[PDB]
Amino acid sequence: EIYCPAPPQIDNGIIQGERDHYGYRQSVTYACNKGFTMIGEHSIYCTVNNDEGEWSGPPPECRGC
Repeated sequence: EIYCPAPPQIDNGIIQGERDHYGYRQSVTYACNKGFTMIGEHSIYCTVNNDEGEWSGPPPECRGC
């Protein structure tokens, strides 16, 4: 099983129930902290190409206020 690199953390937001390992097509969901507005995708998933794991795209951003 190919594993993606650890999902990226974001400023003023969290990963909902982060797992130890992420495999093909497994997804990580983000949530912004109280007072912050999410701008971007609510979640990203593990893409697997040429035997290397890679996240589908960048994590969302949490902008304040």
